[PDB]
Amino acid sequence: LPPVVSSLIPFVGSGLSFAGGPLQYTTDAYKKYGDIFTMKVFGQRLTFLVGPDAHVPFFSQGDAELSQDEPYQFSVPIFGPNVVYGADLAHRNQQLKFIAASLSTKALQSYVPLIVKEAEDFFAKWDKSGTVDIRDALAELIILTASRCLMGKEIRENLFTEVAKLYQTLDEGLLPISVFFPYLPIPAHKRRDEARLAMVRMFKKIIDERRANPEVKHNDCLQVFMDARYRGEEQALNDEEITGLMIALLFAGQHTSSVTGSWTGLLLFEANNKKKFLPGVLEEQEEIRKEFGDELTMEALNKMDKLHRCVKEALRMYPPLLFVMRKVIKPFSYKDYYVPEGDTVFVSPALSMRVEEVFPNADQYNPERFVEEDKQAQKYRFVGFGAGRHGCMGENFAYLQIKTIWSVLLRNFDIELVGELPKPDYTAMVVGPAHPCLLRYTRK
Ligand code: HEM
Ligand SMILES: CCCCCCCCCCCCO[C@@H]1O[C@H](CO)[C@@H](O[C@H]2O[C@H](CO)[C@@H](O)[C@H](O)[C@H]2O)[C@H](O)[C@H]1O
Repeated sequence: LPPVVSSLIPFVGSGLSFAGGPLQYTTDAYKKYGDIFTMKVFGQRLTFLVGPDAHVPFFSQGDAELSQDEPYQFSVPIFGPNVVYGADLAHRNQQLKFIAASLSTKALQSYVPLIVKEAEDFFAKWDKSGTVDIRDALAELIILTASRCLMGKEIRENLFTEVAKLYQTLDEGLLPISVFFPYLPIPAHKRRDEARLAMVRMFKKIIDERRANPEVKHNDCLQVFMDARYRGEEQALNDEEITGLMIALLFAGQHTSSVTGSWTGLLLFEANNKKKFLPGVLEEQEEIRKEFGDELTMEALNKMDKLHRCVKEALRMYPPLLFVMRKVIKPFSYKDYYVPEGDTVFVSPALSMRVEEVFPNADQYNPERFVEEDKQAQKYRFVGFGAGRHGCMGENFAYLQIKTIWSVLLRNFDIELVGELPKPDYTAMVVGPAHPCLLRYTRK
């Protein structure tokens, strides 16, 4: 035999995210076999859990029973060394607490004026009338807004173009092959590795300058991460870790929020949906303005229930992450069944939120379904943001970002969907509406 230079058997599960959106295939298997079933690929067992009952083992178990490490291995060379899914549990859990602190109610209270100002300025630059790719526009606004709230005023105001380009290069580094072989030495991965080091060099300058002026307070996630302490350690996080936590929140928060922001508009301003649901949403904006005035405050955004439900219903019908997945560390029972050590378990928010028994007329747009649904006591029915221990920590931020966007648009423009509702684009790990995603707008 000629020389064998390497022999690899990678974890296959993360591959589902780049399988071109096999929802109808998995739906067909659900309708035949029921709420728990297994596919084998190269002898690796992939076990699916559909609907609230089957969700319980997935969302109610913890790190000792279900592991994120294998599913999120792709992220380790993106976020950097000893960051989140590249850290041991002891450090990981502490880092997730620092992120929780940066996205708390208190933190959001301070971010909201910054979100509102970026949105108002952004849409104030629009022509009197025209046609816009809402997905391209909202991706632009959402990276501007995150550069301010996550990274702080220095980077937003001086280095936006530089930091946006570094992020773009990390985004371009995540290929299908990347989830099987995160360390494969290809050009896209070399560019990724250089872009991450370049970002660390950029944050090192801001951090060093902030510590040289420790009286100067900052309303950003960077300040929370600079103040952060590991238990029984006086030394702060190093620059690589602080930078890694930023990149993690860009990956968590950018495409998810911009695709959900985009579907919110494309669905609501579709001719039939617009006739039914727009009047209520416009009425709500008037009632909000009568009670609170014109300032978009935390308090006023929190009262926009009908707009909130329009976002939630876009997320129900077109979740940006088709799968969440865990490696099974400890076997468990679900009803009559046994799920063995070594299985990969999946929940598809896409599948689970088209279950008729949970969501009647699941393929119909009906944001007012959530008046009744929000009263239901049964856990894990709506799983757009996941659930349980590793449930989305950005949920409240996401709702404030998207409701701010559509508040500013609804108050200032008449909007129509151009042509047919876009179909989902299943080419990346975040699913969004296929370009072109055109809305026609006219100032009021
Ligand atoms: C509409 C937009 C969003 C959706 C649909 C979404 C969805 C999700 C989902 C499904 C998870 C669970 C992942 C898993 O179980 O493995 C999650 C986790 C998370 N999301 Fe979001 N997310 C959104 C926006 C954001 C934003 C804006 C941020 C940050 C600003 C963010 C930060 C996170 C974090 C930190 C986690 C990790 C929780 C953990 O591992 O403990 N998300 N997100
Ligand atoms: C603290 C823990 C953090 C948890 C981390 C969670 C990670 C979340 C994974 C996000 C992965 C994003 O994946 C990203 O998807 C978007 C599209 O949506 C792609 O975006 C790019 O390609 C797509 C098509 O492929 C285009 O439509 C898009 O306009 C373009 O900019 C990126 O090329 C891809 O990298």
